[PDB]
Amino acid sequence: AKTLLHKYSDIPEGTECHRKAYASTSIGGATGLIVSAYSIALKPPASFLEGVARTGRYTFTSAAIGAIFGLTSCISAQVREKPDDPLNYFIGGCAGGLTLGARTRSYGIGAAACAYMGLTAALVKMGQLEGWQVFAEPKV
Amino acid sequence: MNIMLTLLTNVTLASLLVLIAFWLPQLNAYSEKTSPYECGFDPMGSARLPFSMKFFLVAITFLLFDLEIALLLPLPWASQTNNLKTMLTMALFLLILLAASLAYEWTQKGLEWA
Amino acid sequence: MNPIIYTTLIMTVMSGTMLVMISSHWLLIWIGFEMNLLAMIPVLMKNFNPRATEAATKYFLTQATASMMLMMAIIINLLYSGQWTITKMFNPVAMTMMTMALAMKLGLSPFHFWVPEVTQGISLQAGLLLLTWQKLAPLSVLCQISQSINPNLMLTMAMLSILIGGWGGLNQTQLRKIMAYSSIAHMGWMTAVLPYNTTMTILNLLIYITMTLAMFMLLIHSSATTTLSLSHTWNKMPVITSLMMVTLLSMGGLPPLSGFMPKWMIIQEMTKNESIIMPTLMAMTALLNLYFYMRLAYSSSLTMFPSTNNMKMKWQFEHTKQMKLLPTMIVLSTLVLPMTPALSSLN
Amino acid sequence: TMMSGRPGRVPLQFLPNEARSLPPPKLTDPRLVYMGFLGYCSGLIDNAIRRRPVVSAGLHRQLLYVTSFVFFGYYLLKRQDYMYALRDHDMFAYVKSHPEDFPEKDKKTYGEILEEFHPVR
Amino acid sequence: PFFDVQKRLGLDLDRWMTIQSAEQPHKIPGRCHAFEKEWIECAHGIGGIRAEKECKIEFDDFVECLLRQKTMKRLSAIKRQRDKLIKEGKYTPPPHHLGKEDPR
Amino acid sequence: YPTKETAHWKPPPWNDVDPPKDTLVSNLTLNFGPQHPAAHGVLRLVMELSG
Amino acid sequence: MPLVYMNIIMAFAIALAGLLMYRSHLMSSLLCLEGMMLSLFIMSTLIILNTHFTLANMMPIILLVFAACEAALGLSLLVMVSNTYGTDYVQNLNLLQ
Amino acid sequence: LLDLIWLETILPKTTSFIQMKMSIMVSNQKGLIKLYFLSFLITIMISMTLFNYHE
Amino acid sequence: LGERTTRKLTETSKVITVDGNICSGKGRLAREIAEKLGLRHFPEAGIHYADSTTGDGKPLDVQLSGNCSLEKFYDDPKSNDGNSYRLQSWLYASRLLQYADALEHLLSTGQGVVLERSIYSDFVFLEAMYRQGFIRKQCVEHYNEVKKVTACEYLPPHVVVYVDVPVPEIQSRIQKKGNPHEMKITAAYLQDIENAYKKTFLPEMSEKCEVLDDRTFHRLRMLVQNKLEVLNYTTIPVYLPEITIGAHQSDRVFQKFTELPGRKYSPGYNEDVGDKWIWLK
Ligand SMILES: CCCCCCCCCCCCCCCCC[C@@H](O)O[C@H](CO[C@H](O)CCCCCCCCCCCCCCC)COP(=O)(O)OCC[N+](C)(C)C
Repeated sequence: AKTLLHKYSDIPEGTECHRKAYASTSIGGATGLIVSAYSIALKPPASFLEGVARTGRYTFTSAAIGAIFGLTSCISAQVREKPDDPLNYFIGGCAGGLTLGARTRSYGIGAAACAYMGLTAALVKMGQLEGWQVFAEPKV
Repeated sequence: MNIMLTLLTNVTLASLLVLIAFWLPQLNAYSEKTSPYECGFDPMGSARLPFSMKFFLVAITFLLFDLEIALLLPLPWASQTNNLKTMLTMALFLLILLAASLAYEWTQKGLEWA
Repeated sequence: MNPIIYTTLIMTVMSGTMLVMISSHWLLIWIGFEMNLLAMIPVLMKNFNPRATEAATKYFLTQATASMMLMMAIIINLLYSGQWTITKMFNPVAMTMMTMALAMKLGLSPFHFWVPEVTQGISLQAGLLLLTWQKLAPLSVLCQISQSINPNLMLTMAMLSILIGGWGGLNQTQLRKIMAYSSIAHMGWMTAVLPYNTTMTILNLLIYITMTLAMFMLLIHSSATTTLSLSHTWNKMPVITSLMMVTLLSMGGLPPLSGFMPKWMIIQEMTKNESIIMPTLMAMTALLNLYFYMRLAYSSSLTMFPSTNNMKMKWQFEHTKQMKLLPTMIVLSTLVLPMTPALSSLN
Repeated sequence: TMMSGRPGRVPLQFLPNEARSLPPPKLTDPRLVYMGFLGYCSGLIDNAIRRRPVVSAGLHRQLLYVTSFVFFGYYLLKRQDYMYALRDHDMFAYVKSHPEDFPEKDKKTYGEILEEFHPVR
Repeated sequence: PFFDVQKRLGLDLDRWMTIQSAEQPHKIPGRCHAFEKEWIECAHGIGGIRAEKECKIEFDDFVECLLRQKTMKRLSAIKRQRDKLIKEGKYTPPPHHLGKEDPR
Repeated sequence: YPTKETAHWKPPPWNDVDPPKDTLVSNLTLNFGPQHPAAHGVLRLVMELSG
Repeated sequence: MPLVYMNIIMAFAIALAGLLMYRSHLMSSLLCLEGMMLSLFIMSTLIILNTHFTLANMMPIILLVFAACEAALGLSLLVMVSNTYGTDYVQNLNLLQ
Repeated sequence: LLDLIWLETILPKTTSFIQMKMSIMVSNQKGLIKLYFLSFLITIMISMTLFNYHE
Repeated sequence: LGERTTRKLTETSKVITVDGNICSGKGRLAREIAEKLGLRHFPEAGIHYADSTTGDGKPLDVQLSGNCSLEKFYDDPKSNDGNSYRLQSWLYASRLLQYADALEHLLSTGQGVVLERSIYSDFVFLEAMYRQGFIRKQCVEHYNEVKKVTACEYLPPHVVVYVDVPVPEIQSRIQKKGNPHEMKITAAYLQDIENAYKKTFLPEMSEKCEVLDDRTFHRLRMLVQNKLEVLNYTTIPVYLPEITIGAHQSDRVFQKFTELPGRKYSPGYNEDVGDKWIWLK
C-alpha cells in the first residue's frame, strides 16, 4: 500500500537507523512476494514444496537487499552527516548489489548490480530533492 | 410463510418415503447382484462418449429460442400500453426474426435434428 | 461460408463498433462490445484449422471474461451514483475495474498474452482486421472516460505495454507474431497519453491503423509469413520488399517518416505536464521496438537470402486480385510528416 | 478534451457556418500543392506495384489520384484554419475574462535590473 | 470519439432510458426523484468540472437518498445504544398494544 | 535465440497441422438381447453404434 | 450499503476466482462464467427493485439475454475442441504466452 | 583490452546480452492457458489493492 | 465474389488423365487418350509447359525456364549436381499447374477435358529414383512435405484411366524409339517404377475413383484461378543444396528474365511486343 512507502518516507533525515531499516526491509519483502508470485504463476514449479522453496528464495533475497540498503544509507547519513546529498544513498545503492551479488554467488551479476542499483538509488534521492513527478497529474 | 412451508412439507415427505424405502426391506445386498444391468451379458465398458454434432446443432437453437421467448413474456402486459402503434411493430418484429432465424436454419440444412 | 453471409457478419461487426461510438447510455456500450464479440469469433474460423480453433478459443475466453468484469464495474458504478450516462465514474474501486476490463480489450500488458498467440492462429486478412478494427471500440470508450482515469494505473500499463511490446518482439521469426508485438507496443503509446490529451491519442491511432494496413496489405500481396518465406520475395516482385523496408522504418519512427509524427506530438503533450522522465524512458525503449523491424528488414530487402529454384516458373505469373486501397495506405503512412498541423482538425 | 463540448456548436457537421467568414485558402497554397504531389506519388506507386510501365501508363488514373487528394486536402485546410483561429479567439476572450490572472507586468529595463555575471575561464 | 449522431439527428433513441426521472410509464416517481431533479437543474453550463465543486452538496443529499448510508449508521447507533439501557430502561408499552391499531 | 529445451520443439507447419487428426478414435459398441424384448429372447445383435 | 449486497458481490469475486484458477477440461470455465453472469444479474435486479427506477426493470432481462447468448456460443467452440481431443485445457497448440 | 574488449563490453555487449535474457524470458515459447490466465488473476488482486487509494 | 449474382454453376462433368506408364509407350498412351476425349489432350506439360501459357506461348531456353534438361538426366544420372532431383520436383510443379490449367476449364465451360498424366502419377518416378539412389533421401522428405502441403487441398481426383504395359516390351519399343537418351535408360529402375506404381498408385487411387457440395466447388474454383496460389507453397524454403540457389545466380538469371520482350510488364501493358499504346494514352 502507499501508506507503507509513506511510512518509509518519514525517515526523518536518517535518524534512528533501525526504524528506517525495518521499513526498507518491509518494502524489499513486498517486492519479493510479488516477484515470487508472478514467477510461480508463469513458471509452474511442479511439486509445491519446491514452489515455497522458490518464494522463500526471492522473498528473503529482496528483503535482505532492502535491509542492507536502508541501514547503510542511514548510517552513512549519520556518519558523514552531510547528510542530504544524493551520494548519501549511492553507497547503499552500491552496497545493495553486493548483497544481490552474494546470493547469486557471482562476481559478475554482483558487479553490475552494484553500479546500476547505485545509480538508480542516487536518482531517487535526487528526485526527492527535486520533486520530479514521474507520474505527473494531467494539469496541462 | 406460505410457499416455503409447502416446499418443506413436500421435500420432507419425499425424503421420508426414501428413508422408509431403504431402511425397511432389510435383506442381503451382494456383488454381481449389484453389478450394472446390461441385458444379461456384462458390459463391454463403462459409459463414455456418445458424441454427436446433431445434439448441439439443434439444442443450441433451443437455447437461442428460449432466450427469445424470454422476451416474448412481457407481451401481455405491454399490450395495455397507451401507444400500441409504437409497440405493435416490435410485437411482430421479434416474432419475424424468430421465424427468420428458424427459416435460416430450415434450409442451410442445419436442422437435421435426430 | 458464402460471401453473402460473410459480409453480413463483417458489417455487423462494423455496426457492433459503431454502436459503441454512438450510444451514450452504458448499457448500449456493453451491448456494443457484446454484439461485437459474437460477430468477431466466426470470422476467425473461416478456412478452419485444428490450430485456428484453439486460436478462437483463446480470443473468446479472454474477451468474455473482460466483458464480464466490465459489466460488473458498471453495475457498481450505478450502485454508487444511480446513473447510466458515461461521464465521470463515482467510485474508484469500480473505476479501476473498468480500466482493467478495457485493458484486456486493448490487449495491454500484463493482460497481453493472448494477442501474440491469437494472431498466430489466423490468416492475415482476419489478422489485420483483428489488429485494427478491434482496437477502435475500447479506445472509443476510453476517450469518453478520460476525464476520470486514475493516471497512475494508466501509465503503468501504458509503459509496461511498451517494454513487453519490446522484449517479446526481438525473439520471433514468423511475421504474424511480430506484428502482434508491434501493435501491442503501439497501444502503449496510445494509452499513455490518454489521461493527458485525447486528441493526440486519436492522431496516433490513425497513424497506427494506416501503418498496419500498409503491412498487412503487403504481406497479403506476397503471401509471406515465416521470415524466410519473406526472404525469397526480393527476386519475385522486388518492389514490394523494397517497400516493406520503408513501411517498416515508418513503424520505427525514423524522423523524416510519418510514424515519427505520433511520438513527437506525444512527447510534446506529456512535456507540458512536466512528467519529463516518463517520455524519456518511453522514447528510449521505442528504439528497442525498432530493432526487430530492422532485423526483419535485413531478412528481406536490404539483403538477398538464397532463392529456391522452383521460384523460376512463378516469375511468369503476375499477381492478381489487386487491392485498390493499398497504395494510398502506403503513402499516407509515410510522406505525410509536413502535415502534422492538420492534426488540429481533430480538435 | 477542449474545444469539443464547447458551448453552442453542433456535433457532426464538418464545418460551422461560424467559419465561412475566415478567408478560404488560396488556390496555390503550398501545403495544398503538396497534397497534390502526395496524391501524385501515390498514383505512381499504384503503377509500380502492379508492374505496369510506370509513369506513362494509366496517366488517366494518376490524374484521378492527384485531383482526389488535392480536393480533400482543400477542405481539410479550411477546417485547419478554422480550428486554429478558433482557439486564438477563445484564448483572447478568456484573457479579457480574467485580467487579474494575466497581470500587465511592469517592464523594468536592463539598467534598472541587476543580474549576476559569469566570467568565462 | 463520442459521436453524438443521435443528438444531431435528434433521434433520442437512447437518451430516454437514462436518468432516474425523464418520463417513465404511468408517471411512476423514482424513489429519489427530487434530489436528482435539483441536482440536475444545478447542472448545465457549469459543465462537468466546476460541477463537481459547486453542486457537491446536492449530489451528497442525492447519495444519501440512494444508499441511506448515514441514516443507517445513526439508526444502528441508536439500536445498539438501546441494549445498554435494556436493563436500565423498559422502553415503550404501546408498541405492544397502543393506539397504533386504533390510529387508522 | 532458441533455448535447447525449446530447440527440441519442431518448427510450425506451413499450413493445417494435420497430424493430430490421426488421434481421434471415438467409438461405441453395445448389445441388444437376449432379454431385450425386441431381441425375441434369443438374439445378441452386438453393434458399434455412433451417437 | 446493506450487507446483502456485499454478499452477492463476494459471490461475484468467487465466481471470478473460480474462472481464473482454471483447471483441466475447460467446460468448468463456461460454468464459472455463467455463474458470474448470474451474480451480476441478481446484483442488478436488486438495485432496480430498490430505487423504483422503473425503466431499468427492462435491463436485467436484456442483460441476461446477451450474456446467456455468448455462453450459448461458447459451447460451440468447446465442441470443436472436444471434437479433436475429448476436451482438456491441458492441450494447447499455440506458442508464446 | 581497453577499446576492443572493454569499451565494447561496457555498453553494446551489456544491453545486447540483457535483451537476450529478457527476450527469452518474456517470450517463453510455451503458452499454456492456466499459466498466464492465473497471472491475470493475481495481477487483478494487486491492481485493486495497490491503487485502492483509500487507507 | 461475383458468385453472389448467380450462386455458382449447377453443371458437372469430368476430365480424363490416362495413366500410361512407359517410354515409347508413354507416347502411345497419349495418342489413345487424345482420340478418346473431346477435351484438348495434355501435351505432357514439361519444361516449357508454363511458357506455352505465359503469353508468347513459346518455349524459352532451358537455362531459366527449368534449368534441368531431361537429356542431361539420362546421359548422366547421379550427376553430382542434383539434377536427378532438380528435374523431378520441377516437373511436379509444372504438372500441378497442368491440373490448374484444365480443372479450372472444367469448372468454367463445364466441358470435359483430357489431361495426359497428372499429379498423382508423379509419386512414382521419384519413388524409383530414390531406389536407384539417383536422389538423396532429404530430397524425398522435401518432396513429400511439399506434396502434403500442396496436394491435400486439391480434393477431387480421378475420372481417369490407369493402364499397363510390360517392362520388357516397353524396352523393346524403346529400342525402336529414335532418341538415344531413351535407349540408354536402365531397366531395373523402370521395373522398380512399374512395381511400386502398380503396388500403390492404383491400389489407393482406384478406391477414390470408384465413387466417380456446390459452395465448396466455388471456393475451389477461386483456387483454380490466380495460379501462383496453387504454386504458393511450391517454393517452400527448406534449403536442400540441389534445389536452392545462391543469391548471385538468382539475381542474375532473373535479371536476365526481364530481358525478354514480354516479361518486363504485365502482359496487357507491354510496349516491346506490340500491345496497344492507346491504353497508356
Ligand atoms: C477492415 C479494415 C479495418 C478498417 C479500420 C479503419 C477505419 C478508420 C476510421 C477513422 C475514423 C475517422 C473519423 C471520420 C468520421 C467523419 C465524421 C466527422 O465529420 O466528425 C466530425 C469531426 O470532424 C473530424 O474531426 C474530421 C476528421 C477527419 C480525418 C482526418 C483529419 C486530419 C488528419 C490528420 C493527420 C494528417 C493526415 C492528413 C493527410 C490527408 C464530428 O465529430 P465531433 O462531434 O466534432 O467530435 C468527435 C469527438 N472527437 C474529436 C474526439 C472525435
